Amino acid sequence: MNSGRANQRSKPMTGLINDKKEKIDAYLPRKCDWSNKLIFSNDQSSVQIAIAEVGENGQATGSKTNVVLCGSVRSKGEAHIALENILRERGLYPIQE
Amino acid sequence: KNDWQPQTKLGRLVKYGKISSLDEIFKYSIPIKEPEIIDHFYPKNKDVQAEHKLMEEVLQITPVQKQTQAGQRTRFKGFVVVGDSNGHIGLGWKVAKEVQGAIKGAITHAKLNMVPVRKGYWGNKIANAHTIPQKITGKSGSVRIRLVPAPRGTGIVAAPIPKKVLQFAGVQDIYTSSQGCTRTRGNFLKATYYALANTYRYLTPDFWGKPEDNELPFETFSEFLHTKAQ
Amino acid sequence: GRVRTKTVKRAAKSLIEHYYSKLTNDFHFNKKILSEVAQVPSKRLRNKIAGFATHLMKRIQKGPVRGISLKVQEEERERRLDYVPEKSIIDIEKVTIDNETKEMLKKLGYQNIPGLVSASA
Amino acid sequence: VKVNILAECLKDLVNAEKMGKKQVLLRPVSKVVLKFLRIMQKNGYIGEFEVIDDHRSKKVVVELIGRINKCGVISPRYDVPLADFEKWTNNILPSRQFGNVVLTTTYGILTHEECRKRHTGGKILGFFY
Amino acid sequence: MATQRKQDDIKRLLASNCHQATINLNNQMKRYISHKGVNGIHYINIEETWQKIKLAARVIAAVQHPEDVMVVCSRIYGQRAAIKFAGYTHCKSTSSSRWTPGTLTNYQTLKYEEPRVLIVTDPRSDFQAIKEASYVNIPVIALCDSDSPLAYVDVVIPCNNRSTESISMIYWMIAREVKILRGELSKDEEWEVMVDLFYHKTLP
Amino acid sequence: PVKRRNAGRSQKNRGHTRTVPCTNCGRQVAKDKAVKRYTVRDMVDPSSKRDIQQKLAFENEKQGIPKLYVKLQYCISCAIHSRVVRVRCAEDRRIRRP
RNA sequence: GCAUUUGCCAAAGAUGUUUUCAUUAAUCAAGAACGAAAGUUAGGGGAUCAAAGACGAUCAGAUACCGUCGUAGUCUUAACUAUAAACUAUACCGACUCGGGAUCGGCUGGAAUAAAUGUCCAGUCGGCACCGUAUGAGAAAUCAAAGUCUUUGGGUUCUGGGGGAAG
RNA sequence: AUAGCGUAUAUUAAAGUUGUUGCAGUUAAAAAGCUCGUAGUUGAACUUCUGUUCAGGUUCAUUUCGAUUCGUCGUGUGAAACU
Ligand SMILES: [Mg+2]
Ligand SMILES: [Mg+2]
Ligand SMILES: [Mg+2]
Ligand SMILES: [Mg+2]
Ligand SMILES: [Mg+2]
Ligand SMILES: [Mg+2]
Ligand SMILES: [Mg+2]
Ligand SMILES: [Mg+2]
Ligand SMILES: [Mg+2]
Ligand SMILES: [Mg+2]
Ligand SMILES: [Mg+2]
Ligand SMILES: [Mg+2]
Ligand SMILES: [Mg+2]
Ligand SMILES: [Mg+2]
Ligand SMILES: [Zn+2]
Repeated sequence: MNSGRANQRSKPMTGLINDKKEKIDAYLPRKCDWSNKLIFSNDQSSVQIAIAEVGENGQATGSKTNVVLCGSVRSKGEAHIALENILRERGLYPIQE
Repeated sequence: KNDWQPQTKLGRLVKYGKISSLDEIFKYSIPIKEPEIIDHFYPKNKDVQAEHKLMEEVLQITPVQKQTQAGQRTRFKGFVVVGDSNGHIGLGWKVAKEVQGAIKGAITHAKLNMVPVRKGYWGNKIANAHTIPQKITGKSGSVRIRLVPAPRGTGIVAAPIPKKVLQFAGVQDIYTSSQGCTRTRGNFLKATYYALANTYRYLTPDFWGKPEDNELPFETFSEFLHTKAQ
Repeated sequence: GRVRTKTVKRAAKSLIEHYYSKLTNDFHFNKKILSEVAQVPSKRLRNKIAGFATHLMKRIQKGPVRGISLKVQEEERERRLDYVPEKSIIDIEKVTIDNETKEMLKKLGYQNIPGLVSASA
Repeated sequence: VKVNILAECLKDLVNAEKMGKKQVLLRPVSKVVLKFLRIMQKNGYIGEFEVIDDHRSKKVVVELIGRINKCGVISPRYDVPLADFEKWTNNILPSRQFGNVVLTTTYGILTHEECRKRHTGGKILGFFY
Repeated sequence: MATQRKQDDIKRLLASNCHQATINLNNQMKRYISHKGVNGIHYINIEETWQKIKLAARVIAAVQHPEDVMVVCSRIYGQRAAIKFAGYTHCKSTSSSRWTPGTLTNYQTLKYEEPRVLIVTDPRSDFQAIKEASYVNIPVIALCDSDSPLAYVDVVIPCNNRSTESISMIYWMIAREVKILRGELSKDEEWEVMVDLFYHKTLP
Repeated sequence: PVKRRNAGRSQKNRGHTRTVPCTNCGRQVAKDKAVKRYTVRDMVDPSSKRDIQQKLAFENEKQGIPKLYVKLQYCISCAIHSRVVRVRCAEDRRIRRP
């Protein structure tokens, strides 16, 4: 049910904003795309995959898509199924001739 | 030989003034492998006026023994806490033969163990992050510290031990609830530190939305990483 | 208790490593080489290195030599004699499928294309 | 046996977000379980959800966003005068920023906060943050 | 039946008996498997193989520098292939059988390295490697059979990592495709390097 | 603390198991616990059989001397001391049939 | 706590149910039913082993660890005794959450032989148990629960509060 | 510490060391040997849901309007929910 999914990524992520509508959080952390957990400041086993964009002729385009996969999900041997799905979502895993 | 010879791709990027923003390093979770990596960000120009003043402090120095064939072999373990009362903290302990060496060792063990202590507000979000956004907890074998938000002024209600670690974080106001065994000072500091660290770990709503897609600083500076190494 | 110090072994290893071509199956000749080839302080130690280095020479007259690398000399002339094919052992033209294989293919829908299946009694 | 299925359903769900489940099936369900659910949903904790018609007492399936940190009930559902509020707000909630202590009123079921609006509240039900 | 490109890919894939795996199904690999053999053998669905090889390729493509991709292998079978693959793709790999624990953790190894993407031939054989991959935030792509710690592995290329026939050909297909995307070849055009090179040869 | 999971024995369901006397000390030991190794013993030593085969008599179905059947039951206490089962190291304690 | 055969006597789980009944239920002070041994009362029975005892030996000492014998018991009927490292030293009912095969009982599909109260393949309820593993727990040993507890609250019973004197 | 400062005793906090909040109970003290069972404690799910429109404020948002200043009001939309 795409339902809830589309809506959480919906708007931009912005940390602790004060009355003066200022951002304060020293930095805005990466968030695991398949789980929506926070990627640590020292999360050893969490990785950011870089996949490349192709252009209807077998050639490669100077354009890449990234996938953040938190630690645990990568540890439960999810990644392969996790990724293969974040790619369905961003319309890509199914690779037509 | 006060020459910084990078040994990482990070120690590299940093020594050559790139990504110059410590937190930018944390965002990407770039394993702090070198000790100078931190020395870079904090300038030893000592203009004795900014809180960003990195602070190295020792806390515990203990004699540790192994018994052996008519010989009590004594060594020392020490804990150093590193921090800018501005929002970064690092705990470090090292064991060594001669004391001075443990200290300089722990000074470094403490640096690689640098963590971002997220601050926050309790109520009227006025102007400066006095507390922590939520309550967090430090675990260490059998130690339990609880960091809890507070009012302004009600500054750090903790033991002399955590208190010290807290100040070095930049946390100005928080109540603390401690559970079970504290003489184990090592475990105590580790808990405060761990707690303070778990500040970013806590997924609150005022995050929630979706991150600003970015590129790993490696795939960005790729070209460079092959210049001086060539 | 005739065993070799690590140093004695390293020397023989690295000597053979650099001069294989030149090295003989005769100790005396080799000992002379080893001495003209490097810095061996002890005259005695020199021999040990050669005596053993010579030993390795006869163990390479076999080929299985853990720890040693004879690049240009042998290792590489090895590649030069093993890269001449004619028709990929794989026939993209005609290919074969068995029961199971075809079973998976009929599910995939690729059941039948330019590859023929063969039945067996 | 079973009791306060709101609790049955609730933890089953927490165990979900905590394990990282993609969605959850709650077995024994009731009006309460559902109201609480649409209150979490309305506040944006859980995603879309479907109620299957178990000809006995429905089964619900809730989609899991990934923002639920914890959502439990409270043992006997004590009574709570509006005056008894801060006690519980400082007690249950991890901050003065995620105020979600669901209560039962005569005015139905409201958020820890809504009860101050309507100005009544009453018995505690559960919490989520 | 997409263009002949796909047609042939499967011909060769099918050729190297890649769909044939051990009689042990790691539940994790559940999806990637196809028909469970009568004789007891397990068959992988080929679409997944092909399909995944494409991703594997596309992610290696993502790399800015070619040496930032590390091809690892222990088996004698992929030892041959991997070396060639590393060659045509211009990526780093080592022949030394042993992994040398610390290669990615410890910055003082003689073989120290810090690749941005990792490719292992077996999640078992090179389990040590993947184990370290876990410490440096480096993602992995691997040839996984019916039985293999699908843990700490992001890109799966379900196949028979047993017979070099299988292994090498998958490596080949990847590079041949890697070349295409890179622009070292043209989509259609044929590769003039037989899969044979990658075959593990056993001279006398 | 605890040393074993089975504490040496295999009583897994029931509360009580028959007791048996030790092949060597005579001591009473619970069946499940006590060591066992029912062996196929041979009547005469090696080179000693051949001597009895030639001076043998009765038919020769090639079935030789009946082999002795020894049902062995040791209690821990002496089982050990009797070279049977040597104190094994830490993780090897869970190894079954080496 | 329970293992020779066979025959009766009332009982039990699990599985199977498009059968009824429809809260009847969870746990529990009081209050009861049980509870190896050893032990007790009054009769049986008395083969073996054997507390006490009688002897040999061993020891500096041995009424102890070995050896020779032997009474009570050990067996039984009818009474009485209730404790035991009565141990998984881990209260019962309930819901959840990792992987995996192998088991015991029942069921459902299927295949070969064959047409077997058999075998195998595949499911699946329910029952001992094991293997691997946890960004879950712990003081640790270790725990798939000893987990879902500072992010501290499903229901209920019992128990502890430095040690020794002391059960 | 300072016109104050020691000491003795009871008592509060430290005592999540008597604990409803908030403990412990394999091995550190602690599950009863085991079952039955009235008091007590604890108990599954259903019964107007919902929609449309009007109105009063409330908030919040604002590629926005009128006023005032050292920080508020009025107006419009959308929205939610209240009523
Ligand atoms: Mg304390
Ligand atoms: Mg017993
Ligand atoms: Mg019998
Ligand atoms: Mg009685
Ligand atoms: Mg009598
Ligand atoms: Mg004497
Ligand atoms: Mg006798
Ligand atoms: Mg049948
Ligand atoms: Mg079966
Ligand atoms: Mg505990
Ligand atoms: Mg731990
Ligand atoms: Mg286990
Ligand atoms: Mg508790
Ligand atoms: Mg005083
Ligand atoms: Zn014995």
